[PDB]
Amino acid sequence: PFTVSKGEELFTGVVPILVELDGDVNGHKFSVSGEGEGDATYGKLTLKFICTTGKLPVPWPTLVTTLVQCFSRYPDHMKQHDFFKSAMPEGYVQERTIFFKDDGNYKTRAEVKFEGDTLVNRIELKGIDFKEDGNILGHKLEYNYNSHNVYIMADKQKNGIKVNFKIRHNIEDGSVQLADHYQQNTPIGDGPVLLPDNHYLSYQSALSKDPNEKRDHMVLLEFVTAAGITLGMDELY
Repeated sequence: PFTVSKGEELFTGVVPILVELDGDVNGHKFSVSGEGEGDATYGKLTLKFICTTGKLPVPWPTLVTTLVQCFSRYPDHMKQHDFFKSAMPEGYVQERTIFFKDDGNYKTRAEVKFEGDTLVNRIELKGIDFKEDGNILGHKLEYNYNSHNVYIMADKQKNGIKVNFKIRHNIEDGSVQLADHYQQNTPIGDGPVLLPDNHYLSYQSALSKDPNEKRDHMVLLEFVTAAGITLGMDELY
């Protein structure tokens, strides 16, 4: 240290990403691997995910939030509020509980850190109390995704952040499956991190398929921008 790059300096170009998830939902075990790249300058993520154990036992859209918030575009005036990059390269742990309304829940733990040049997201997911004939195990969700805001606040006692948001998944009959997300992030290292003022991230996501791919898979294009803090002191405009 004598470490060439630290914090936000690691994200000035395109960074390769590797995602590994091991899952168990109501005793259906599965694994997912993902590869792609992130460009934090534009808040852009491009990834392809493959279920390596056969058919995915839950709908792909239910895994989007779980499957690297480091790649969010933070405006210059908000750079001091970017907890995610400030925790790099040593990384952070992200913990979630995701409540599917009138159905089961996911509990997840992810370690996000660099291994050399590659940003790695290693996840374990446990799902319980799902209805075998409900929207999730019954595969009744559309293969699509809506835009959402994700709300971030500092948790000074844990030297981390707390995050909450609700996802609305479209059901094939025109209705909505809600998924309430509760999230906390904690740094792995003992170094200083940036603890943000209240703000949010705005997500857009597009799901597609690789026409040449026979394995069960999802192609994801996603844009993420921080917002909710304005540039005043004096009124610039």
